[PDB]
Amino acid sequence: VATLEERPFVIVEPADPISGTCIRDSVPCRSQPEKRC
Amino acid sequence: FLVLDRPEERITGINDPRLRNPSDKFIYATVKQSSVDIYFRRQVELSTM
Repeated sequence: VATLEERPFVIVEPADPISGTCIRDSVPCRSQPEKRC
Repeated sequence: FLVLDRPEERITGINDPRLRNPSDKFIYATVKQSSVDIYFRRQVELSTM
């Protein structure tokens, strides 16, 4: 699935380094590679 | 002059949209390690604000 960013509909932000994983209520989003929530 | 006075600044319940969005103009706080802290952490949705 291909996606983009528009603030009120889809929000992409970097993950928390201390947690080391995507926050809950979120999905991994690989770029085209650094994982973002 | 003795009728019209209404700032309409009343946060109505938990479900107010102001609480949901973490705007920086207002700051929310509670008491550490209390029961309300447990209540919010347990909920699978409220960990956004």
